[PDB]
Amino acid sequence: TDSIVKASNWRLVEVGRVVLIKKGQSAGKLAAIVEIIDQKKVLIDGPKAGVPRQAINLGQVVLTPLTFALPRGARTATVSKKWAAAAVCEKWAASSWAKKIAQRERRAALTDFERFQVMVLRKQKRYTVKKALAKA
Amino acid sequence: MAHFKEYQVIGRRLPTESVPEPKLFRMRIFASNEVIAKSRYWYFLQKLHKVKKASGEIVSINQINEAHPTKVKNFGVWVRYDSRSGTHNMYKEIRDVSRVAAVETLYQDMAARHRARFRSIHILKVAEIEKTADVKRQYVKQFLTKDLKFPLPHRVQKSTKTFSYKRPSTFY
Amino acid sequence: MKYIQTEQQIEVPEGVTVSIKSRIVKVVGPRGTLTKNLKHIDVTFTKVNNQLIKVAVHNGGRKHVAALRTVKSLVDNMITGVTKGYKYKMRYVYAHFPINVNIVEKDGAKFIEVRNFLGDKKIRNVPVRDGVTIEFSTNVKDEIVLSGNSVEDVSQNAADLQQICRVRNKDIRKFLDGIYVSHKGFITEDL
Amino acid sequence: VEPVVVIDGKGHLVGRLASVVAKQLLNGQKIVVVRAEELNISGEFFRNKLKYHDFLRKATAFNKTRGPFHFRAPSRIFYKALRGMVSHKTARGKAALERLKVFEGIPPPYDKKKRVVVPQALRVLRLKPGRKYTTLGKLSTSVGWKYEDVVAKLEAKRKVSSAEYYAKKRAFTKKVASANATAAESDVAKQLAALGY
RNA sequence: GGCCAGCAUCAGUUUUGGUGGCAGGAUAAAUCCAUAGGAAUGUAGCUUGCCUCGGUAAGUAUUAUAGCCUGUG
RNA sequence: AGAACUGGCGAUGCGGGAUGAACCGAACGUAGAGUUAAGGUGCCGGAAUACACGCUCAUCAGACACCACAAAAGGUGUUAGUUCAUCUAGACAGCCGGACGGUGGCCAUGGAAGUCGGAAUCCGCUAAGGAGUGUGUAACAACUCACCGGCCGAAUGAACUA
RNA sequence: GCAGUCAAGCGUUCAUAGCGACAUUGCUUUUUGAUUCUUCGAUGUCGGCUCUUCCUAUCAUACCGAAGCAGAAUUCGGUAA
RNA sequence: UUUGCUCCACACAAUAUAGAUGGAUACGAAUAAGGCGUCCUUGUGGCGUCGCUGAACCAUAGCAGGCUAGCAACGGUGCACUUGGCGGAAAGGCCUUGGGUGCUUGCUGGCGAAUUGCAAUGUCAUUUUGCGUGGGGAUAAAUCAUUUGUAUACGACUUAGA
Ligand SMILES: [K+]
Ligand SMILES: [Mg+2]
Ligand SMILES: [Mg+2]
Ligand SMILES: [Mg+2]
Ligand SMILES: [Mg+2]
Ligand SMILES: [Mg+2]
Ligand SMILES: [Mg+2]
Ligand SMILES: [Mg+2]
Ligand SMILES: [Mg+2]
Ligand SMILES: [Mg+2]
Ligand SMILES: [Mg+2]
Ligand SMILES: [Mg+2]
Ligand SMILES: [Mg+2]
Ligand SMILES: [Mg+2]
Repeated sequence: TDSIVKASNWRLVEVGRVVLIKKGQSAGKLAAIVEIIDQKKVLIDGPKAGVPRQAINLGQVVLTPLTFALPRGARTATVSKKWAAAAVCEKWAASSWAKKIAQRERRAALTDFERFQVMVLRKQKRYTVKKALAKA
Repeated sequence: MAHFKEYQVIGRRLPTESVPEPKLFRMRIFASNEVIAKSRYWYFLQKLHKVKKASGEIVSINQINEAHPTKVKNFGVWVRYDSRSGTHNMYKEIRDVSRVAAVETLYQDMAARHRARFRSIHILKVAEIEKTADVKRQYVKQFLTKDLKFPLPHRVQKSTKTFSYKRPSTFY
Repeated sequence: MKYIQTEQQIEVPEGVTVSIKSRIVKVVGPRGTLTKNLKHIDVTFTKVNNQLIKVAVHNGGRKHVAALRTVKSLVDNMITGVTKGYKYKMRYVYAHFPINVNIVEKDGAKFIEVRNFLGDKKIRNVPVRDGVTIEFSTNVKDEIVLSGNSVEDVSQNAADLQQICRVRNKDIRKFLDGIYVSHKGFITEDL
Repeated sequence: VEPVVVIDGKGHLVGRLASVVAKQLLNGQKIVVVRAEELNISGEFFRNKLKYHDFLRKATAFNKTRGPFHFRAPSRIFYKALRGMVSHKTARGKAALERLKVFEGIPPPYDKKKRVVVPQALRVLRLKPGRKYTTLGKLSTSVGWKYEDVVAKLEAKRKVSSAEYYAKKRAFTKKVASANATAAESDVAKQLAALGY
């Protein structure tokens, strides 16, 4: 009886939208859209992570699902204050996306002895998991 | 010609015994380096006053940095350019954080839309539009609306590897 | 210019439900169900308040934003078809030879038969598209009426009937014989 | 890094896919292309049909059996692009071409193998939205390919069988994921997570 | 003895990284801090009309329960 | 086809222009290493399916000088501009109402009343009406538009430039 | 040789149904010239007969648009070899 | 047929390799949308979650992986078998039943390794063929010559002949 229309939720280019830099001097740090210059350009600020206030191409960043309240054009001090108040860093670190990034960094940081230990532990866990699967 | 810097260039029309201390003419030149800046200064000075580089001298050249390079501004740019069949004055509007970025955008846009090379363009004036509703171009007006939001549909991620195993998605 | 956002509104009356998957629209109303595939336009649908659907184009050029209003008109015509219906009345026009229009069946296909058009011995057959109902109207001389949910199918049937009766090898300013759409409106009166 | 790479050609921008395949073949990689009838060409279907008719009118005047051969099948059209971009008259190019197989649909040997895509050749990733494009199967049928319908029938049958296979695999994967969700609060799982696994 | 190599320490040529200390500019411009003055894509408050929680639409209000701009230091 | 200055080919390989006496780069003993020139870097093919801002969709697209062709004239295709206009004291478009009187204004014509033609280019009522924008009449009569209105409510129109 | 653009005029009225002055932009290489690059230790020099193929600037046939297309006839034009 | 032919198994020989050196690891569809999990009123449904690449998943320790002693658990895996089903697009593969036997690094022990000398691919794969030894299996044609004329320059074709 009621109309059904699929939402198709997009992440929005907006003031307060949190982005992740994928290329440049930041290369993996979070910033906030201070304001929108053009359809392809935004002024961003990353004071908590160390990203300098800069006009950046939208193709140089990835929009995150994280947004916090921020007035348009807010200077670096205001951006840092609102960022801390909204606890953007904790919200990001809780996401599986950041968890995947940290996991791949840890795997890259593993040494040869740690890889051997990973193999041994994986075999130990696999034994129990296969036993449970057979019991099921 | 490259990523642009703005220079103040002050030239003298070299003094003589009859006329010491000439009138010290200054301009703001957008150029990628000081050599090009001085060349352009002498080009425009030869367009304006009876003087040439041989009969004058550059008193000073100073790079002018943006006062607020991290404040988003709307710029009105008045240019004069040569097309294939004539000369035309044009006014355009560019949103950016600095005069040099706005001028680079202006040169890119003029090359893209009018095939006007650097040699064919004169920057008559660049001035920040301080007040909204003095912006008279729609392609800048539409970015001045309150609480401006827009999605980025059809995100195309670049693959690092030749082959993918996932049949990727363009969600954003 | 690449306008940032362009939007159109689609009012949904009380008896109508619009189911919009990715770009497949199913409009259901008192008169039936209409379905349309719009995967060729790249628009975005959003339900606002169960009586209003917004259709939007983001970062769209001139042709894209024109197709946006085209989409809005198409969905509006779907809703109109399921609420009021669409009916086209065509008149038979002839100077000497009376045009004989009937409904016949050929393996259960419901053709419209045109005989004696300009005295032709050829018999013209126009299949009736599914969902279109043909009625030969009384109280008006030489009127055929095509009724249905889809304005597209109704108007295409009327157009086929009109085009099958085109005059050849004659000054069509003088030989005005044919079957011409005289009225296009809705099945329900004054809705 | 596979001994054989199977590319599902659906929606794959025949020229860009062919460039990828030519480079892989010349570098020594065995490539098997399936579903060539679902390859895409940018531009209107009428544009590409006119282009194929321009190709068709070219033939050796004194003997048409000598002239350029106009293969109609989608796999052979993709092969024509690939051969035009491989140095096929040399022994190295010939060996590269023997390193390649192109199929309409997905025949028995490869229907049970993994299919990959080439993102730099994918139509949805490359073409601007709204740009018109052609389907190789439709173009081939319009220019004389005779086996669109039988390929479609066999593809429907293969898709039914593959859907049954994937339903079974999804049930088994749900079971396995349930079993791995348990023993994730185990000490071994804790050490693995500390090490990043 | 001859043939083919490996390593180390050097020499000539060169290629590609990591890192330290200085100099200059508007003794960078910025950020930041302080301060003065403002308007708005007008924040809090206040006023008017609405009603399905409770907000909304229009006014007034220049920092207040957001901020921003310019000048100066 | 004939002169001037220079550089070249002849007499000259090499890299580039696919190919080519003359063009670009560079002139050459036999080798090694490095860097380049002109030219290039999807694949052929060595080298970024590089980055960035735009523009273009062509049922004959276009794709690097010499060089292997295209013009005048056009196009609410699309883009960006110039100048002048209308507009919340209601812009344009859309539907409906009016569109008079003096007046068949004067004259040429067999007849011509606003409307085959010349001149005169006026006002009263006027929100408004032209001695007339068209259709129609043998001339009439009659529809039609300029012009003004009723309804909706914010941007719109014209001539140009490339 | 063929094709455009402008539009003073023709076309009873009406520039563009069909035409179209004064001008002007082109295309073609089935004219004839211009040139002398190839061939003078030799490319058999007219035309016809025969036979194949190609082009389209389409005479006819197919389907159409326009007319100063009532019909008939005809004219202009489009896709089309 | 001067013991022929063929299939299998092993052994020994040659023969080369467009180029193995952990695993080609299987939905379909869409991309201005989807995958998965869950729930119900089973839908173009609600809810939750994921992506932002395979940077994965599986595998992976032991004289190139030896010989042995246990513990825990009835798992994992190899093998020859075996039960049944499915697969014709090029099926030549997929799934499955039961038992036997080997290994298990799931955990804890004991012994061995050296001298290839400071590296040398330091030889581990698959591709054909030959030959020998064992076992199983089968026991023809075609061409020439002759003949036919539905054929024909000659070849070829098309007929016939114990
Ligand atoms: K001669
Ligand atoms: Mg006729
Ligand atoms: Mg055939
Ligand atoms: Mg050295
Ligand atoms: Mg000469
Ligand atoms: Mg000589
Ligand atoms: Mg030379
Ligand atoms: Mg060339
Ligand atoms: Mg040398
Ligand atoms: Mg290469
Ligand atoms: Mg032109
Ligand atoms: Mg001879
Ligand atoms: Mg001869
Ligand atoms: Mg033609």
